[PDB]
Amino acid sequence: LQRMKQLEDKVEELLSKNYHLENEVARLKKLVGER
Repeated sequence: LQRMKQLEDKVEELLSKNYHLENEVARLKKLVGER
């Protein structure tokens, strides 16, 4: 099915960025507390 080896690289690439995106929102929201 979906994500067998090919779509794995695509779907994984999501977390690699999306999971990293929440990290920015944190550093961002804190940057609005001391810039």
